Amino acid sequence: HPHGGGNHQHIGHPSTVSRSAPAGQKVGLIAARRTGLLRG
Amino acid sequence: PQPKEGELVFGVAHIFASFNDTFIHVTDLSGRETLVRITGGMKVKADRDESSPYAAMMAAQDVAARLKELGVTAIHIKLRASGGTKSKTPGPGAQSALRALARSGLKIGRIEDVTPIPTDSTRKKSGRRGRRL
Amino acid sequence: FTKKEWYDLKAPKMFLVRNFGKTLVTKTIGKKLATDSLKGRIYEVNLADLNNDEDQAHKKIKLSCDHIINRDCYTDFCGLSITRDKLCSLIRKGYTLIEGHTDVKTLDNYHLRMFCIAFTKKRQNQTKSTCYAQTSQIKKIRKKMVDIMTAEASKVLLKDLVKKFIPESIGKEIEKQCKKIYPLQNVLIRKVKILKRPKLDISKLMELHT
Amino acid sequence: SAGDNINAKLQLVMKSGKYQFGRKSCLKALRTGKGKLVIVSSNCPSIQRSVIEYYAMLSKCGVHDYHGDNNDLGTACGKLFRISCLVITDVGDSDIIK
Amino acid sequence: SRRTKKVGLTGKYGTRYGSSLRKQIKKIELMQHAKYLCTFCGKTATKRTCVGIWKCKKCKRKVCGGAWSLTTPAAVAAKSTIIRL
Amino acid sequence: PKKRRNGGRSKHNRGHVNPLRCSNCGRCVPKDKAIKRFNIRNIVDTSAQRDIKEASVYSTFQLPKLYIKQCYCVSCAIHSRFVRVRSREQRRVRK
RNA sequence: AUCCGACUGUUUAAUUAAAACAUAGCAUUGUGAAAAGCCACAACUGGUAUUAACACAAUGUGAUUUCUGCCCAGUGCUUUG
RNA sequence: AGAGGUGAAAUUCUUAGAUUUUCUGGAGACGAACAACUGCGAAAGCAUUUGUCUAAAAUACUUCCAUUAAUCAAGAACGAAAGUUAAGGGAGUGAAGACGAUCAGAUACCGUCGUAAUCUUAACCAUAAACUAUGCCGACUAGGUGUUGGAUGAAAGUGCUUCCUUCAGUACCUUAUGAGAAAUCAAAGUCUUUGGGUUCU
Ligand SMILES: [Mg+2]
Ligand SMILES: [Mg+2]
Ligand SMILES: [Mg+2]
Ligand SMILES: [Mg+2]
Ligand SMILES: [Mg+2]
Ligand SMILES: [Mg+2]
Ligand SMILES: [Mg+2]
Ligand SMILES: [Mg+2]
Ligand SMILES: [Mg+2]
Ligand SMILES: [Mg+2]
Ligand SMILES: [Mg+2]
Ligand SMILES: [Mg+2]
Ligand SMILES: [Mg+2]
Ligand SMILES: [Mg+2]
Ligand SMILES: [Mg+2]
Ligand SMILES: [Mg+2]
Ligand SMILES: [Mg+2]
Ligand SMILES: [Mg+2]
Ligand SMILES: [Mg+2]
Ligand SMILES: [Mg+2]
Ligand SMILES: [Zn+2]
Repeated sequence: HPHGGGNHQHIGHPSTVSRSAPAGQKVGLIAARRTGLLRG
Repeated sequence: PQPKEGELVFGVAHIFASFNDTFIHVTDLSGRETLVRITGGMKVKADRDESSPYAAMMAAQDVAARLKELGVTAIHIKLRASGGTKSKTPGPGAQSALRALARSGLKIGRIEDVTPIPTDSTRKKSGRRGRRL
Repeated sequence: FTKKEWYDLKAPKMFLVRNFGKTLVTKTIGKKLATDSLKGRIYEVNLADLNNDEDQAHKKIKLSCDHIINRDCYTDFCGLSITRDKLCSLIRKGYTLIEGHTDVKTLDNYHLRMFCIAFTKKRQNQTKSTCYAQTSQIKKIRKKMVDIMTAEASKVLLKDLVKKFIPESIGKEIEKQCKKIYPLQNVLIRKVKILKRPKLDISKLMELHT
Repeated sequence: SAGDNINAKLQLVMKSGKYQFGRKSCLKALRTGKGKLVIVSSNCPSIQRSVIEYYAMLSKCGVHDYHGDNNDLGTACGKLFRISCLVITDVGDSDIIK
Repeated sequence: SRRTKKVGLTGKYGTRYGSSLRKQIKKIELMQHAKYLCTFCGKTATKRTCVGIWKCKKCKRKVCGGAWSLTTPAAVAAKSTIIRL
Repeated sequence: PKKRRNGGRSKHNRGHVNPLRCSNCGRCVPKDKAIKRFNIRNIVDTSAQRDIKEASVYSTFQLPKLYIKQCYCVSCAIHSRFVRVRSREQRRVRK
């Protein structure tokens, strides 16, 4: 998994990935326009 | 145009006075096809006096000159006062604009008040206890 | 930029002047036919300039153009209004005003709203300050207004309805037929909204212009 | 209101008059020509009411569709069960027929 | 005697899952296990058999309804709209 | 103390009255307590009015009026002198 | 009495059974379809799918209670021409 | 080619077209003017049209019953705004927060943005200058001017208005060998000439 490993259980890379990434790599939030709590 | 002898060409002038600036906008009698717009704040540099009578006078003179160059000789008047949830009375420049237009040389057709009053009343700015000075 | 040409505006033969101004438009360009820019415009005229008498200085008339011969537009009927200051001058403190609206269809399958308005009167032998009416009387009056509008409008035709608007016959009938409930002062049709038109037929439209 | 009128008239029949409710009773009465008025509830099943109204048409008796339910009609009388149909064989001091 | 003060029906869940979750469960399962009027036969004997099927114990008619109640307001409103027209 | 019999407004036989908003400062005031002024004014003054007459078509023209119906709160009203402070006996003088 | 994990459950066959994994609850992201989302295949063709947003797919946190502050300069993702 | 906004300005938007005018669609809240020392409700509250349920007075009565009543520890129903839980909705306003100004300082008054909230459905909470700062029932004591809803009796009428009398709401003015410390009061009067009934502090 792209999120595996480390000494503290963190991701270590931005979790929003682009629409064009190959199959074994699109694993976080796919082509997200926005993150965080919605306020409307 | 090609007017016959003794018959006039009319336009509609939309006056807008709002305690901060003064618009003078002239179209044909359909609303579309705007002709002139001088807006008053193009005649001073002080960021105040934009609503002064002098600026409205200069704007009206410019409107009259361009209108005479275009071929229009008569004017209908629709007066506005910015009145939505804001103030319902026209600003200080309206009288100066009207008088300058009347003394310009144009013929005046009809006068109307078209301030957008609500029967509806969305809530007004500066909630209760008002604007405190 | 001003490379523009002028056209003439013309009104149907119900009115009297038939030539009430001019309009501008930009010359034709590729796929810019210069007549798809003119048709559908709305013009609002005072009706004291349409019939040449100052008694009807209120009652603005809305006219809309549909068909364009070479340099003319033909501009048939679209709506009504009442010139706000006239409305404001009719409202004083001590009286009560009645108001109602309805939907109606003509024999040509036009759809409209009509928006009447009314006020109460004095019956001078009274020597009292106010002229208020009870709610039940108001309900009866309003029902009468709605029924009379429906009959008068659904009875005949669009052109005849327009000819009926000019001398304010509907107000006279409403006022006469409501005298037994409470005397009423000046009664007017305040606004007509055209709601749906059947179909554009050029022969009829040009029949309106002889 | 018509419902209130019919409800008022029913109580007079109950206090003075002769009646019996149930399907077999109604068919038995119409068969022998002893019925004056039938009353069926709006909830009555489809093939019951056709038989009721065919017996009535043959026997020349009136029907009067009730405006209520199984429970409403039984509460209209003083009963604590649901009825769905009844027959009056003797109108008492009431004028329910006219 | 009264065997329970508050929890009533949800006393089978013991002390697990938290109190507010048990409260919502109680609200839902009061509706789910009730008896409803059968408008066809007049008796109050209609009970749920599956997540969307309701059957009358007496006349045995099957009606499609909601998940925890026999009717839902959104369908009641639409049906009333159409019947009014 | 208790300087007014009506408490500064005209409310009787009622519990609550909906408020309106001051035309000058935006404050909320109940309707039965604001001072109401209805003004009929002219578009222009008498000098510029006769300049419009002689530049006009129709040879007999009447300029329209304006109708405003302003309403004020107590503070925003007595600072502009629509209403003044009076003596104890004169406070009771209405109309 | 103190620390950890809310609880029942699972794990390094043959040195580690735990505070590790799972879990209900909470939040975020993509997609109106056989010219769509995510994934398989050399090519032809397939899986979800006997499906259709109260659905399918991709992540994070980890019962209940009470809370969830400030920063869009950097690196990512995304919108207009 | 500027627009906003202010005491004066800044922050802000704008040739990728702002502001301004004209037309066509959708969305959420709100119901101006009429509108008052006017109406209804136990209080909190209640204002666009039409329909269906549902109660409540007041008046009229040569209808029925015949003491069935007044006030009420414990107990019960309802109870503005804010606030809490869940699902929706989400234009305007806008606790928090971020900026721009004034100031010695300004975490404020002014200005530009703006999150919860404000609206609907299902549940909680039980408080306000929730004020007429005046508990409820009954009797008596003074003149005038009005106004909202009935009824009786008389005149100007194109079975309708004006006047008179009377009952029930509701205000105001004048004056009290009446009262108060006074302000003032038609009850806050009929109290050392002190006791009609009753609950709370
Ligand atoms: Mg890797
Ligand atoms: Mg972790
Ligand atoms: Mg001050
Ligand atoms: Mg209050
Ligand atoms: Mg464990
Ligand atoms: Mg275990
Ligand atoms: Mg091992
Ligand atoms: Mg071991
Ligand atoms: Mg864990
Ligand atoms: Mg999870
Ligand atoms: Mg925890
Ligand atoms: Mg960034
Ligand atoms: Mg009223
Ligand atoms: Mg919510
Ligand atoms: Mg918003
Ligand atoms: Mg704002
Ligand atoms: Mg809400
Ligand atoms: Mg208290
Ligand atoms: Mg108190
Ligand atoms: Mg004593
Ligand atoms: Zn059944």
